[PDB]
Amino acid sequence: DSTECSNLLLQYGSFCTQLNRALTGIAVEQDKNTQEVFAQVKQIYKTPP
Amino acid sequence: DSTECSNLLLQYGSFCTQLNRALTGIAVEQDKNTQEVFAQVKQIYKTPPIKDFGGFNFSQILPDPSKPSKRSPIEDLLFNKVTNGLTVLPPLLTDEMIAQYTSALLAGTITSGWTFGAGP
Amino acid sequence: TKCTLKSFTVEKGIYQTSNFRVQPTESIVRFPKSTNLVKNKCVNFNFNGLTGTGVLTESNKKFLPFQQFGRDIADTTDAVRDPQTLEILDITPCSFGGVSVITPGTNTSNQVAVLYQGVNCTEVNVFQTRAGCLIGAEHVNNSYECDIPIGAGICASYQSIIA
Amino acid sequence: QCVNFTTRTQLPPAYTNSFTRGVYYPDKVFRSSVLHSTQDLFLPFFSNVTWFHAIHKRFANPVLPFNDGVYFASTEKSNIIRGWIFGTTLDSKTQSLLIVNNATNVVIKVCEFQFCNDPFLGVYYMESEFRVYSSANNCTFEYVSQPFLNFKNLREFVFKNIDGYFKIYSKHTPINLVRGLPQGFSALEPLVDLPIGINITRFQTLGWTAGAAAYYVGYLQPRTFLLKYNENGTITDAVDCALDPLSE
Amino acid sequence: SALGKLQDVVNQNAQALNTLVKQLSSNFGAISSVLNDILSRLDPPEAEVQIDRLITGRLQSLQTYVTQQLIRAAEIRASANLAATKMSECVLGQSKRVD
Amino acid sequence: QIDRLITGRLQSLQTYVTQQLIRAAEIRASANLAATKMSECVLGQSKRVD
Ligand SMILES: *[C@@H]1O[C@H](CO)[C@@H](O[C@@H]2O[C@H](CO)[C@@H](O)[C@H](O)[C@H]2NC(C)=O)[C@H](O)[C@H]1NC(C)=O
Ligand SMILES: *[C@@H]1O[C@H](CO)[C@@H](O[C@@H]2O[C@H](CO)[C@@H](O)[C@H](O)[C@H]2NC(C)=O)[C@H](O)[C@H]1NC(C)=O
Ligand SMILES: *[C@@H]1O[C@H](CO)[C@@H](O)[C@H](O)[C@H]1NC(C)=O
Ligand SMILES: *[C@@H]1O[C@H](CO)[C@@H](O)[C@H](O)[C@H]1NC(C)=O
Ligand SMILES: *[C@@H]1O[C@H](CO)[C@@H](O)[C@H](O)[C@H]1NC(C)=O
Ligand SMILES: *[C@@H]1O[C@H](CO)[C@@H](O)[C@H](O)[C@H]1NC(C)=O
Ligand SMILES: *[C@@H]1O[C@H](CO)[C@@H](O)[C@H](O)[C@H]1NC(C)=O
Repeated sequence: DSTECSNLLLQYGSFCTQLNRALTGIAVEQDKNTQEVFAQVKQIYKTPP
Repeated sequence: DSTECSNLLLQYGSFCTQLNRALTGIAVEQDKNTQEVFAQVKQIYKTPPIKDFGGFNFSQILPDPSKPSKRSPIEDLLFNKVTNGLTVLPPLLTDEMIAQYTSALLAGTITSGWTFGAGP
Repeated sequence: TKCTLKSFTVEKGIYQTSNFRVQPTESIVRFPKSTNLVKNKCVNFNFNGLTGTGVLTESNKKFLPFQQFGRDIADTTDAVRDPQTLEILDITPCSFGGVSVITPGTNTSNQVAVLYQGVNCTEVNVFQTRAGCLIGAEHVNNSYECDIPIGAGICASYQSIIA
Repeated sequence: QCVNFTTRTQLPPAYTNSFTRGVYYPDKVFRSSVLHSTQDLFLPFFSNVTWFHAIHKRFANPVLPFNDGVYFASTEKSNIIRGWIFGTTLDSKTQSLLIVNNATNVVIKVCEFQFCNDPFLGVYYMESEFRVYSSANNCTFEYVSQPFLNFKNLREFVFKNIDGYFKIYSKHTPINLVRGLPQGFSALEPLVDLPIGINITRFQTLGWTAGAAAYYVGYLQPRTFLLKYNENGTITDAVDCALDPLSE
Repeated sequence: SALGKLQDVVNQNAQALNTLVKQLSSNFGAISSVLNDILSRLDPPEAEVQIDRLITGRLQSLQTYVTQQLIRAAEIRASANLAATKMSECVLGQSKRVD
Repeated sequence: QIDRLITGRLQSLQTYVTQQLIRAAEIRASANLAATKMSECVLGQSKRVD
């Protein structure tokens, strides 16, 4: 919550945007991985009673 | 172009050599990838002039003679639908040569099936 | 190439060894004294306190009367207005390029060719390729297998060095 | 000479919507076909802009704060609005800024004017009446320039004072709307930069009959805008980065 | 959105280049991001410190760019190996592998 | 002092993101392998040995 620290951090540019974008890419990649592995059928089949 | 900056940068050693070597490795790796994907045949096969394939139509995937780029209509649509010390190196294989490789693969798989991939 | 590779024997191939920079020749200091403007050359420009190094060419961009300098997407100054005469000049960066040496094995020959990447041949057996300017290789109309890759469909081989 | 106006009619000042007005060029740099994000003192979109009238008997000359900057809009016909007063105490104790546009030229003076309570100009039915200040002792800056100027004319101005620099931005628009601000976008070109270097916290707008005129006062806040530059280098659209989540 | 994968790769590479060029505008705690301004405004004992701050910031930016370039190169190499496998097994022969 | 703390924490965060990206590449390769096994072993009978 330090305003002075954030003001000094703004001098370094878009490092924070790069790190957030990379983490967001990893986070969506995990969901894409789960879709690729498990969501390969569009019909929900059920066993007979 | 600052001489003093370069003199101070020389104190840090061979970081620049490492970065240039890594970028060079990536740049040659892209050409190696293109060779591995497209240059799998050493014979440039061509389709016969008469397109008598028993009713099968391949006009949308064979190269168009009317186009100067010698691309297929599908390939032409694909090319239309894709839009301070930095340099961009051109790829080793140009787009027309990659299209020629795909044309050779298409001609081989149409006229010869899978036989051309395993031998003559 | 021997210096870069740290070896006295160089294997056949292309090796990026150095860089070329078209060095600045004159200084043009135009404020609203005014040193005589020089175009189409790599000069150090100082226009109304904005300084840099570049080639000043004619521009087709129609500026609004209050605007003086021009920036691209990447916030680099690529257009400027001359203060003396209200004309628009494009600032093209001075040519820089990788210098690559194309050679066969030292067991075979000591002949080399130089590729200036992304540099036109008028700004440096001289041949113009899409990759850059190639000096020391004789261009032939025949097509062979690729021995030393140059780029943009161009390859080099030893038979003298041909491209 | 000073004259008290004692025939006014009491009425509260009005308020209206800013819409997408008040955008000015942040710098003198040409940009073409690009989207540029800038953080500067801007007027917020769809904000509450104060509306003052001059109609007959309304003559709205109150004392307004300046704060960080002032956006001044004018729905004007027949040239009643003539200038502005800037300062802190508006007397001889401090140093004040005078901007006037009479029948010939635009005059900017930085002096310690002993201002009247109701400074004004006059047109006889020719200009033969001027009652703004009673004295001017210490003058540091003078600048004489060209004349800047149903409601037919729209005048937009932006006044800012940063680092001793007074930035005035202007835009002139032909309109045919009867009562309010038209809905649209128009980027304000920079008009003048004055090295006045004085403290400004209060400002003033400059029997008898009042001509039909209306003006609007808005206040600037530090915020980010996304500006769109076309192929001709003209700002054609803007986005307020802190207005709503869609524009954010 | 049919060709999103190639446009995604092009956009990522262009965005990395734009970020790398944009990082030159940052001073990284120095008084200015322009080397000429520092060399013309300060004496060499303190200009050396300011240039050192600019050098370490730009070197960190360049190393970061090379690091994500290498990671993307590994991803593209894996995709290209997959594409070569599909070219060998689907185009040059008939594959019994499901999907 | 704040600048020293900022550069240390930024170096730590960049390092963490770097190993996160490397582990993401490894997990993506494993997930691609798992999708291949799901397609070829579960949805069909595979002639591939082991
Ligand atoms: C193969 O398919 C192509 C395209 O699907 C056919 O070309 C069409 O021919 C008709 C009549 O000549 C034209 O009206 C269409 O405009 C053509 N389409 C295109 C895209 O050019 C072609 O005739 C088919 N048969 C053969 C033997 O090539
Ligand atoms: C017009 O009215 C204003 C406001 O009443 C007058 O200003 C006053 O001047 C007297 C001078 O003795 C002061 O004592 C008051 O304090 C002032 N009032 C304010 C609100 O500042 C002004 O003098 C009048 N003009 C003329 C020409 O008489
Ligand atoms: C503007 O402010 C006035 C009072 O200052 C208030 O009555 C009015 O509702 C406000 N309008 C908007 C749109 O906020
Ligand atoms: C306008 O003001 C200037 C400066 O006070 C003065 O010289 C000029 O005569 C004025 N014009 C008229 C028409 O009074
Ligand atoms: C301002 O004017 C007063 C009287 O007119 C004078 O005493 C004072 O010295 C002046 N100050 C300056 C800075 O000129
Ligand atoms: C400007 O004036 C206001 C009130 O008159 C005061 O609070 C402020 O400190 C002044 N600023 C400067 C820089 O003199
Ligand atoms: C830009 O200017 C050209 C003339 O140079 C004009 O034809 C075109 O319509 C203009 N575009 C816009 C968006 O104003």
